[PDB]
Amino acid sequence: ASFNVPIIMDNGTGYSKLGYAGNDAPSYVFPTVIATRSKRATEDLDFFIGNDALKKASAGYSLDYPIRHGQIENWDHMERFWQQSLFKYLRCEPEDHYFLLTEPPLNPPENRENTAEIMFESFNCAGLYIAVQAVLALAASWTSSKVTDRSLTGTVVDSGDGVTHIIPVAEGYVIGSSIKTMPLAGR
Amino acid sequence: MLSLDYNNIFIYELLTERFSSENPSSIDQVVTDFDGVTFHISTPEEKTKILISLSMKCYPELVNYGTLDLLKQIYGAYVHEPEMGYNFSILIDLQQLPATDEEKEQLAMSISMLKRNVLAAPFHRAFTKQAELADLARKDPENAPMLDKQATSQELMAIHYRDEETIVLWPEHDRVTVVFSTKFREETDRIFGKVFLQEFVDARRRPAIQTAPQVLFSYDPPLEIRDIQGIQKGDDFGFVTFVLFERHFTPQNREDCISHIQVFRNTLHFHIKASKAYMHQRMRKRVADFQKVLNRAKPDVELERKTATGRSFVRA
Amino acid sequence: TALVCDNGSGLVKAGFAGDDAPRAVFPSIVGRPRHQGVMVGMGQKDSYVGDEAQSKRGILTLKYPIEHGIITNWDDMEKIWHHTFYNELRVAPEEHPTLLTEAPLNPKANREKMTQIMFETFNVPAMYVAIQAVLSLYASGRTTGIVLDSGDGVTHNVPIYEGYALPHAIMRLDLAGRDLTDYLMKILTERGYSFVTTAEREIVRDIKEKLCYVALDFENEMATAASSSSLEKSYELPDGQVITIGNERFRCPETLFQPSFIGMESAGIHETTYNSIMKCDIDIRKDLYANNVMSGGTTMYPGIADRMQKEITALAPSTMKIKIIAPPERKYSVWIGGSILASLSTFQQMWITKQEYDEAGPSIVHRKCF
Amino acid sequence: TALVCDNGSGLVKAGFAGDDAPRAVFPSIVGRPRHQGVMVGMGQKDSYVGDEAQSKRGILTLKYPIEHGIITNWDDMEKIWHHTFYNELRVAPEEHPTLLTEAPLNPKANREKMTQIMFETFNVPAMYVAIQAVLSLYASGRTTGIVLDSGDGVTHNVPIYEGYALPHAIMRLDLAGRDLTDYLMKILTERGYSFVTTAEREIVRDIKEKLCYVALDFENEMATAASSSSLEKSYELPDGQVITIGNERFRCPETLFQPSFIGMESAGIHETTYNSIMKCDIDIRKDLYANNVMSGGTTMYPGIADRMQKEITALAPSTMKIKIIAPPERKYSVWIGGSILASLSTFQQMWITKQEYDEAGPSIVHRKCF
Amino acid sequence: TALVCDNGSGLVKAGFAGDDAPRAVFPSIVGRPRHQGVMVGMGQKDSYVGDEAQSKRGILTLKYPIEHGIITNWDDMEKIWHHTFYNELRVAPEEHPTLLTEAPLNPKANREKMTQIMFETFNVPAMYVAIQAVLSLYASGRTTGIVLDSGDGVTHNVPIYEGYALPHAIMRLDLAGRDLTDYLMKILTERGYSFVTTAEREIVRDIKEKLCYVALDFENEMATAASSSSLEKSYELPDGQVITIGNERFRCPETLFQPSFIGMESAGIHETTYNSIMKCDIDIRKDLYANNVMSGGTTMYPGIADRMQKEITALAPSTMKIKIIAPPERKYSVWIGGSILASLSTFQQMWITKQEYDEAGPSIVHRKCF
Ligand SMILES: Nc1ncnc2c1ncn2[C@@H]1O[C@H](COP(=O)(O)OP(=O)(O)O)[C@@H](O)[C@H]1O
Ligand SMILES: Nc1ncnc2c1ncn2[C@@H]1O[C@H](COP(=O)(O)OP(=O)(O)O)[C@@H](O)[C@H]1O
Ligand SMILES: Nc1ncnc2c1ncn2[C@@H]1O[C@H](COP(=O)(O)OP(=O)(O)O)[C@@H](O)[C@H]1O
Ligand SMILES: Nc1ncnc2c1ncn2[C@@H]1O[C@H](COP(=O)(O)OP(=O)(O)O)[C@@H](O)[C@H]1O
Ligand SMILES: [Mg+2]
Ligand SMILES: [Mg+2]
Ligand SMILES: [Mg+2]
Ligand SMILES: [Mg+2]
Repeated sequence: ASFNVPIIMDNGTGYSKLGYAGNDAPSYVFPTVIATRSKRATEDLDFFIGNDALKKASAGYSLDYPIRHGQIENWDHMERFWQQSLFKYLRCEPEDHYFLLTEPPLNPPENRENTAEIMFESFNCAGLYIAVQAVLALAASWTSSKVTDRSLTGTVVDSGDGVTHIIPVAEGYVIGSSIKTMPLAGR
Repeated sequence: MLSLDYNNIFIYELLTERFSSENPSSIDQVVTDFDGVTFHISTPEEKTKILISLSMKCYPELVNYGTLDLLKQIYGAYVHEPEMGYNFSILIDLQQLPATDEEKEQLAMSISMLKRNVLAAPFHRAFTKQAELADLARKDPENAPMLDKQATSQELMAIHYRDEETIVLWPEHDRVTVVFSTKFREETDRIFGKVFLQEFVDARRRPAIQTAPQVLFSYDPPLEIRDIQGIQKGDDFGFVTFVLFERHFTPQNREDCISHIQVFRNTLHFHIKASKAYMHQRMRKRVADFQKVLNRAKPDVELERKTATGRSFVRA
Repeated sequence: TALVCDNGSGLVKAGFAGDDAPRAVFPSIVGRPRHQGVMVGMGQKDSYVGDEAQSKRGILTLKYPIEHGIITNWDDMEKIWHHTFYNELRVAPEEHPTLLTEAPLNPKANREKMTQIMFETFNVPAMYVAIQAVLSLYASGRTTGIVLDSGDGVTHNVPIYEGYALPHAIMRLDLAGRDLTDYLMKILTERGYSFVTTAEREIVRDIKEKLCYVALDFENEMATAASSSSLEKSYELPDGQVITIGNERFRCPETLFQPSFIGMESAGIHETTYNSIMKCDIDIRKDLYANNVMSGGTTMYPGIADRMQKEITALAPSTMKIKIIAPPERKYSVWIGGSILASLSTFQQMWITKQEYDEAGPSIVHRKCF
Repeated sequence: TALVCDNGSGLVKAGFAGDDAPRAVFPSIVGRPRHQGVMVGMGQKDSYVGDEAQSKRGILTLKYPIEHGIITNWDDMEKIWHHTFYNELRVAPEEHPTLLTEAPLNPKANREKMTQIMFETFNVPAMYVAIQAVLSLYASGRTTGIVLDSGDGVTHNVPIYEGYALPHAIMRLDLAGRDLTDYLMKILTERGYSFVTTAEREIVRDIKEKLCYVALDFENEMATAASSSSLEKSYELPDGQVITIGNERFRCPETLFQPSFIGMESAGIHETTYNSIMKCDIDIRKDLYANNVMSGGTTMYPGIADRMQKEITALAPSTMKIKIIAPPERKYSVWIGGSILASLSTFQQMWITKQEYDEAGPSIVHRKCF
Repeated sequence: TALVCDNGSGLVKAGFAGDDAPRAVFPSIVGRPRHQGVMVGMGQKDSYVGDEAQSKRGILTLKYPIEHGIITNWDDMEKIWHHTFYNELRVAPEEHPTLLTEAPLNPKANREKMTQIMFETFNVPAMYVAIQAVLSLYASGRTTGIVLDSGDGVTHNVPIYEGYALPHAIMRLDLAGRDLTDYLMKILTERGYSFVTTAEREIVRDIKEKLCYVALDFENEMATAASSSSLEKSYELPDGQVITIGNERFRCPETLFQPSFIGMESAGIHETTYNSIMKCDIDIRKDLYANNVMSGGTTMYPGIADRMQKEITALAPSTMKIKIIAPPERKYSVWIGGSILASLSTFQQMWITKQEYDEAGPSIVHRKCF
């Protein structure tokens, strides 16, 4: 693998958290929203995302949330959201970096397939890990990174904007038969 | 976006926050940039004091072209000893800031602009030495051809600024020429990049943009760069040449010209990516046209009336 | 399915997308009692709506919440919309998308309060506001034409060529069937008969709807009525007394062709139609002349299509065929075309949705319904 | 002394050669009563002109005999010229030679009828018909410049260098203050205000010239208006009703820069000014960019010189100064220029004398005037 | 069989080598919608090209990618080439070698970019770029003559003797059919007809093609048209309105003989033709005078060959014959001559092949073509 820091993108229903591995916070935390227009064709260049999309409703752009109830459902908008994340905000070259992505435990095979082709063919990232999202939230619970502070067994209740799911993990293994989801969260 | 920002947006927003903030919290933030550049932003001794440090693989070449002198001129009293693993560093103390919101804003801008300031020194060396050659050629126009011929080799800067780009530039009495020895290693970006580099050179032949720098392109090197170490004529590089004439680096325009030429290959790389999103919308529009050719094979039948949730309806 | 609610100035016309005709059609009226309610119990109400107001009218002040195509009273318009959903269609509005309609060149706030009440009072899943003349063109089976739509409160002309509207050439005229009813009250007073109350205004609207017609040549008809009994005929009031009228039968509708009869300074409906065609680009005018589409109840007069064709033939150059399309169902063409539109599959993507309103507020209508 | 009469599409400006402002400024309007004259005596007339028609306008149908710089009603234009000479200047036109004006690219019949009426009915001893924007350059004190003239009916650009006009480079646009007034009537309807009588058009004309302005960046002023109360201003109707208005203050004038707002295919006034300079010879363009002269009432908006300077700096190459020249008296500069031209001691050979008209007829004007 | 295209500045002429006439002739135009589509399920397209843009022009802004024989818009030229291949001829461009065509004295970039687009975008197997005037001698059956070619965008003279061109004696004039349409729109304004839009320009082009002619002696024809209505004709607009036309019927085409009518300092077509012969070597002139070939649509005016023989006879020495060969098919003679050339057995080694292009780049065209 490359010696450059991995790039972390948690794309939630409400908020996307963007940053680099080993920092004391995300570099960006902004809404998972895109502002889009509704003789050369350039209306796919004219969009905005995040806090800069919220500023554009008075300028006649239609805002949309391409992730709803935890799942990506507009792949045009999620590709434009990722290109703008990579080239405006994270200001990075995908060919140099490995990426950590996330989605809910239920998420369709179709979503991870669609995610991989945008990451490897549109952006051409060096490599991709699509993480099980609340399994990462167990590791954030440690008092420090040292092995003696780890608690590899715990239930994790994750409740964001779009979905809440309860994940049992034991000795670091996810008991996938026992996942429960409630379709109700912060929105 | 149609155009890239020149500055690091994270450093600009973070410093615009911390220069206003009533109660600064600590930070420890490594931040990537284009061309393999990286920053570290941290509060290493007090929450009051931010250290910003730049790491850049070509910085030793840039020091040979007068970079430390320009960075001392730009950042002044804020210059600090380099951090371990970083090439340059600046310390800003949040109790030592300028007295106005507009001086604070242009300081937050100046520190976010640091990658293009470290990389600007070879361009300022070319622009200031072109002004010496211009004055000598204005003194004796028949001696000028020999001054230009020697300055083409004795005053040439090459920067191997990433492993698939060499920027080469030199002054002559009426111009600065800069050549991007340029490549795309990812195969779909090499294929789309051939279209981008071709239409870039053909654009400059149209009447609407004759005011721009002269551009030339090839894929052997321009004559005056053929023997620069690390240029190679068979190694899949194309060579985009810009001739900046005196009007492109006039005193009202030098810093915008420098900022805008350094980002050349980054705008081309970004637009080769963004063109795929355009092709994908072009494609799925005519997937929706081909739907209508299959829909004429569906025989016409009335569906039962349904509510918005899909539950059956019993009226009409 | 989706509801289609053509809430016009004089009649509410309502029903379901894909139905042949509206199954709810009633007066756009709220009535309130104007007399001493002396008997206790008796099934009395604080107010009455539609056909219930129209049948009780002898004891009610009647008022329309909508005038000149604009909602003037939102509390009574909610009362009417409640009557459409719960009494007249017998539906949960939270289960059905609703296609609403309005005239062009309305106040922006009319569209906003109309979307707000649909999402916040009636809790609708989705809604849209269509221009009434654009709906009337689907009911014609046409994708080019100029639509002259005249209802109770407003007349408008919208030219469309190959599905493109020309919004600079759209004309509005705040003269239609209510102005003709008020003028019929003013001229009935000259033959001996006074109609004064909001209830008597419904009697003279019913006289207008079956005695009145458009003359092909007004001055010849006016001279023929001034010199014979042959144009005169009669009507019976609720009270059983008889009204006889003559030139009042064609003087009332002639106000559409001569707005100066009601003191207006405007072109008539024929010349307003021609002025709209002449505001369009020169190549499209031939196909607009061949496709003059009539709509709304104020186009239902006998002889109005023959008159409209005669009048436009005098304004246009003689070198081309003027054709007026006046279907017998043109009483409902806005609703009919709304039921077409609400049943198309691309239109299922054009709705304002609940989630999308909740994220954007009532301004979403201005950036989605044109 | 000669007379100078600038026959504007919306205002007559008239007076005498060698005076520094017009003596007479009044509406280019004839009004006729549209209501029943029940009262005998009391100073009535069958028709009213200029300020009389403007004061009585509530009771009149007003009309302008000028559309887009062309006289469309000659009997009303005779009544305006008669009012100019006999009522407003108080002269016998048989005693004074008259300098008249018109737009470039007008019908030849306009100039023929205008010379015929002046000799054959007003008995004028000698007359001339100048191009309005050539006169505006005299008032500016210049031999070179491109003159943007925009009045009530027409906008035109004529470039002149060292006293020579380039007739092939002349641009004309039938869009000016009447089209901006009618578009303000259009977009006031979306705020809920209906203006429809030709007298109400004069109220909207006054709203336009007291409240409207040109936005330096339109899309930023739209965002500013959508997010602030600070943009909005109020106007008192003659009724004492107060209207309030916001983005419509700069959307109305932006039609000059975006003619597609009123459904025109034309380039904006910045583009037609640049297209006119780019039709000129390459050596003269430098001095035309430095001498963009603005004239007529549609150039009187706050911020129009600044938007014009910004937009033409965005078209032109960056190495030469774009100067927009916008005099504080520029609303009269065509008339000021006519007063200079009729006062110049070299001009008295250039008049058409009645002795020339008596042998050549009205076609004399095409070989005596540009 | 090879393909052959005259990518003319106003019409595309396309077809196969060895055929007698172009298979496809259509407007060299792309049209884009200016209005908004209000009607759902309509056949709305992002742009239209050729006869479909011309048919729909009332709702489109129309653009030509070629101006003065130079491709100014490469995207709209690529749309036109894609339309020639896939829609009009309906053949894949990889299958047939294509003979393209160009005016002399063009930008070298125009021919390189045309070459690069055919080999890399349309992937053609081989192509060539011939001079339009050389092809007009092949169609005429000549190997000696001077060709006056005049299409929509450019007029040019090429003298050839016994198969040798004299490239120092070649003349170009950036004045042809489009400049005569612009001028007819301008001089229609002085009779009171306003044509402004890109679609009204196509109506004025049709007026010019139907009614204009070249007057054998202009001052006798001007005196004739001033004396009586006998030179006047009528045209009916798509609106059914009639326009009548008089001296502007022949004063339009006179701009070919008098370029100063459109304000440009240059010799008329007779003097550029004579100057081209006088730049040639003295022994060949005697044969060039007998072999004046006329080609392209702007040479189709009634009387132009008689005017042209009269004017060349006044310039040339009277001791030798002037003959002008203006055949009835001359409207297509460039394409006809390209079909002859691409059909010759002795031409088949002269194509630029794809394998020969991609070892040399697009500059190959400057050494394989004249
Ligand atoms: N202090 C709080 N109390 C309650 N809810 C909060 C609070 N802070 C944020 N939220 C809510 O949390 C949700 C966002 O959580 P997040 O984890 O970022 O969601 P997601 O990953 O799914 O996008 C939003 O509904 C937001 O309004
Ligand atoms: N047969 C008719 N003859 C004349 N007027 C009619 C006729 N039928 C209906 N109208 C008039 O048309 C108006 C109602 O038409 P409608 O299209 O339903 O208006 P709206 O949509 O605005 O409510 C009323 O003024 C009514 O009296
Ligand atoms: N201050 C102003 N601001 C904006 N519009 C104005 C102003 N003053 C006059 N106008 C407009 O300009 C026109 C009058 O200007 P004028 O130059 O006299 O035109 P014209 O000569 O053609 O009659 C009218 O259309 C009027 O609406
Ligand atoms: N009969 C005609 N009479 C006069 N002008 C004509 C005639 N036919 C065509 N034209 C003019 O010639 C143009 C087309 O001629 P063409 O030789 O095909 O030009 P090009 O090769 O540049 O496309 C038309 O667009 C029009 O301007
Ligand atoms: Mg989440
Ligand atoms: Mg109605
Ligand atoms: Mg004027
Ligand atoms: Mg041709």
